Amino acid sequence: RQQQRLLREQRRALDCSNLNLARQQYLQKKQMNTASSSQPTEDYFSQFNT
Amino acid sequence: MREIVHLQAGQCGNQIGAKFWEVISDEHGIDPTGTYHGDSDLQLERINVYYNEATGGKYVPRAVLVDLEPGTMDSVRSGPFGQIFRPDNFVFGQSGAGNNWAKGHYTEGAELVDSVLDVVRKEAESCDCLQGFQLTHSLGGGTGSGMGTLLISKIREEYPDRIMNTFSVVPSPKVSDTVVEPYNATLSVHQLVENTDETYCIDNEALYDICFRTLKLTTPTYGDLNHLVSATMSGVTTCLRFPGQLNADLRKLAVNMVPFPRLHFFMPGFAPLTSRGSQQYRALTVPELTQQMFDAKNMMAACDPRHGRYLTVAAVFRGRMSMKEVDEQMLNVQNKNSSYFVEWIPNNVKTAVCDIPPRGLKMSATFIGNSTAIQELFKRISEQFTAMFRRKAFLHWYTGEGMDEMEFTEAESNMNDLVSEYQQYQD
Ligand SMILES: Nc1nc2c(ncn2[C@@H]2O[C@H](COP(=O)(O)OP(=O)(O)OP(=O)(O)O)[C@@H](O)[C@H]2O)c(=O)[nH]1
Repeated sequence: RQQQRLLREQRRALDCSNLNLARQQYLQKKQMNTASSSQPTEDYFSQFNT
Repeated sequence: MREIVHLQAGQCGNQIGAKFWEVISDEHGIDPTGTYHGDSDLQLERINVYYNEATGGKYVPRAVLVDLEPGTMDSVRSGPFGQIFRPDNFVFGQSGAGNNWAKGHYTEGAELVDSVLDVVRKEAESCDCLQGFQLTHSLGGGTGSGMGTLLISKIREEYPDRIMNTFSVVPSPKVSDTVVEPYNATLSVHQLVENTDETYCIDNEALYDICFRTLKLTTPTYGDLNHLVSATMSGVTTCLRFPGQLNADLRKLAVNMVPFPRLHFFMPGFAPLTSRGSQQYRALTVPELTQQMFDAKNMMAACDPRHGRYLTVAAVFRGRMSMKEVDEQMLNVQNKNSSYFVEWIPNNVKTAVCDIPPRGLKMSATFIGNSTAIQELFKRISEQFTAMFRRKAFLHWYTGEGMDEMEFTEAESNMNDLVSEYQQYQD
């Protein structure tokens, strides 16, 4: 019975870690999301005036 | 390490290289005076592919300037960056052009080829190992074709182991201003196909049409046109100067681009061109990049490859993207028009991804193309040459210079031999 307790203790503890883990890559994928799309600046309009 | 020395020929090329060079200086962030301001480590590192280091942290451009008319040199020297160019690199002649091809090919060149060869070999020995050279000039340019045809012939036996890039502009199909220009183009192209390995085809009419299409600014400057092509030439050269998992070297590209030896003429293609309100009406995504990347309107070189088929296509991508979007976009494009490519070669798409964005946008790209759309160009000049050579108009000058119709015979024949070659492969 003690082993059964230890097994589920491990299972819960691992479940604690992955839920902790699961939150960061959700942040990380958002960091990926807003890092690709681009916008041109006025530095691309001034040179054509010359 | 492998570097490049540039050549600036013809009075257009005099304007070409100027804008071509100042973009690079602004790209790497050097002041007009020449004192580089250390801001980017990578561009600090791979500037030796084109520039040598001179004292005081000034980066001497490794280009040679050649002409005959001092006014052009006095103008370019007086420009915002003329100080960065060497009076050592300003070789010229005491004569006016007459914009005659033969004079710049037989008369005026003879006493100038000696000087220019010394200058370049001085520059050649100044460097360690070269990939090759590139030339800014015009095929319809009266004097630039004069030096170009001569010098490319000489540099062939000099260094037959290097990259002999050529960058020339095709004159306007509707009008050539110069009336002996079709003679000059036919003369030049004969040695060009005999000599060169790479050639870019550029036309101003499309540039005017592009101005009407996306620039929407009524009156541009020819320098702005020079900026457009320099932006393209910058993009193709961003491969070599920049890191990122793209394969940059030209004959890594060239062997991918040419099927058969006499294929040297290639067309450019560029990435987002945007109008006044569309900068904030555009969602910059690789699909709409890819859609715009492959647009008949985005074409600028000669004429629409809608009339022909596509031999080899290569798009180099500059910015922060990934393998899959270009992977799916290519898979998209083949499924759209599978028949418009030749059944001769499948999977004729070659892609490169530069991870170093330009100074102001990230999502960017460039295209170099070999399609079956050049026929109309020299087919046009074929009637031009035959009609004028039908009654030998404006010919006494060349005979006075010492030229004969016999040289014209194989020149057009070699040109015509090329025409049969393009079609018989594709048809
Ligand atoms: N510099 C310059 N050249 C232009 C322009 N528009 C068309 N061109 C043509 O570009 C060609 C190339 O110049 P070069 O090769 O230096 O010409 P060239 O050998 O001196 O003979 P020319 O035709 O009389 O100039 C010229 O022949 C012009 O006809 C322009 O706006 N600026």
